[PDB]
Amino acid sequence: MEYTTDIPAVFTDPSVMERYYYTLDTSWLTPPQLPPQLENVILNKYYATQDQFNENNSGALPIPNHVVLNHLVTSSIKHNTLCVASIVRYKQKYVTQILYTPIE
Amino acid sequence: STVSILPTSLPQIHRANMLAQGSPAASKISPLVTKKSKTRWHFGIRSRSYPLDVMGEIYIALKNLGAEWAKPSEEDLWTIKLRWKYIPDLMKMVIQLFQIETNNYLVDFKFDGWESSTFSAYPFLHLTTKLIMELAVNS
Amino acid sequence: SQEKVSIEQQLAVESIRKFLNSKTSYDVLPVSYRLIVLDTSLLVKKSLNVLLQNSIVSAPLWDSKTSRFAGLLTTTDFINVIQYYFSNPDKFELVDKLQLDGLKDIERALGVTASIHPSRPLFEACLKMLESRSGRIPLIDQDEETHREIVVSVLTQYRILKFVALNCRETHFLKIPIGDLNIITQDNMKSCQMTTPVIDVIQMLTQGRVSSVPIIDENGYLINVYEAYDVLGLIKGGIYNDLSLSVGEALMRRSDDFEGVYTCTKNDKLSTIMDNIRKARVHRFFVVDDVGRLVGVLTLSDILKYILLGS
Ligand SMILES: Nc1ncnc2c1ncn2[C@@H]1O[C@H](COP(=O)(O)OP(=O)(O)O)[C@@H](O)[C@H]1O
Repeated sequence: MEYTTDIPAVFTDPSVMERYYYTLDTSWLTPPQLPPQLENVILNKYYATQDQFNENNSGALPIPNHVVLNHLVTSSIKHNTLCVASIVRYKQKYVTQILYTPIE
Repeated sequence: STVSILPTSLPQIHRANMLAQGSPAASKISPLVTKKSKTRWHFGIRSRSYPLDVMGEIYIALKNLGAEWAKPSEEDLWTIKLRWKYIPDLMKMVIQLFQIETNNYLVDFKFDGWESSTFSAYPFLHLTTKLIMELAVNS
Repeated sequence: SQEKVSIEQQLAVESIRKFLNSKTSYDVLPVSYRLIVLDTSLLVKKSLNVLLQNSIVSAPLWDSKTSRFAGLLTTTDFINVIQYYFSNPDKFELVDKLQLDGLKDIERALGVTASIHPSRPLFEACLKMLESRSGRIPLIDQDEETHREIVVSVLTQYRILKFVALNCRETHFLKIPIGDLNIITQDNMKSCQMTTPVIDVIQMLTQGRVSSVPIIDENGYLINVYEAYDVLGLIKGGIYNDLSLSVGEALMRRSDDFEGVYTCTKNDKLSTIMDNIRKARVHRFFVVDDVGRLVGVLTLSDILKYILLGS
């Protein structure tokens, strides 16, 4: 692949997308629907199942869906601090790597 | 078994004994209360702006931060295949736009390796923090 | 009877040692778990909140400028900054401004770290913890693409002893009274009274290099304990006046969910001790006599050393 710092014309020039919309003969022109695996209910259930095991001895530690691995996890800025995470594989185990960074 | 919890070590009994002694601190100094509030986590970030608008802002932020990206074809317009500097030195990311609802969009960020089982997401986490902030500043 | 108790203790320990030799640090890791890391530019006060909010006493630090890990934030870091701030009350306006990297600078300036690979035997992880005289050890590996060393997790003496207890029923056969094992530390106990200023107790923590100071009364009866961990609640509120309180008063800051001090006697057995470690987060057992007078302390390092090396 070739790489450059030129923002694709489709996002800077109204003529490009117009061209696509007029030369129709469909889903390309709209971004895809959110996959079920990326919904927050599933992500926070995963978090709660870990908490239920470690604090209440209920159930068993959850295995994350492989499709969400290496994806950015975020939360609301609190006290000028951004907390981001990514669920990543370590050998056969799964670490949610969490970073606290100051912002402004 | 003669293994026990020392009753005088419990805060309720310690406070009560200090009160009985007459010490002023017993009434005045309150236990630490840590409000362990449950955070709602999400993948990526949400925007109410529309696809071309959102994609434009990301590319803009990407450009100012010093990233480079591949040319997207007509079949993958809502996917940014980017590379970023920060021994393999160039970090690869895939940014993907999704539609949640009619007026609601989710920006997805994915670590995709390095270019010239066991890995740290922290460099990726830090750069995305830069990117998210740059996106906030521009709005 | 005595010979039976003895050989059974010997069989149990030899079995536990084989277990420790056969498992790795990687094995102790839960199948899915979270790792909280703090950027070195984060404020100390905010970092303290992150610890307390997330129910942890430690976190690896990340230097974003150099893409390298920069050691661990622990209660010791907070102990050291308290003594600095107390001896220099003029600097108190800078608490609000102090960043984690700044904190590490202050400690380095005042002249005030072990690691292991997950693949190495758990036995070796325990030895290294005893050698470093710490209750925790970072698990380190190399990033497979960048070859930068990375923190996979941090293991504690507690987690290892609990891991042993959860997997080895042999612990039940450790029936020799601990007083017959010469594993209790009885000599030169650092202790205090309720009227001891808390700053002096905090000094004892650093000077003695212990995690806790037992509080006794005039007759030697054990009443309470002040722990390194307690210093975190001391800072959280209002550093200014809290540092000047007596230990009795500073203890009023303890959260109501404080689990309590654990005690035992010399007639107690490691089987019991291990059952307690299994069911609860206990970090030490203060040894008292028949009437509740302090005679010593049995810590996780004392228990681990016995298991690894004997009496
Ligand atoms: N208050 C104290 N006075 C004297 N010795 C102590 C005290 N507390 C702990 N010790 C001993 O010092 C060593 C290390 O103590 P500590 O740091 O509290 O335990 P650990 O290293 O297991 O966390 C152990 O041998 C323990 O028995």
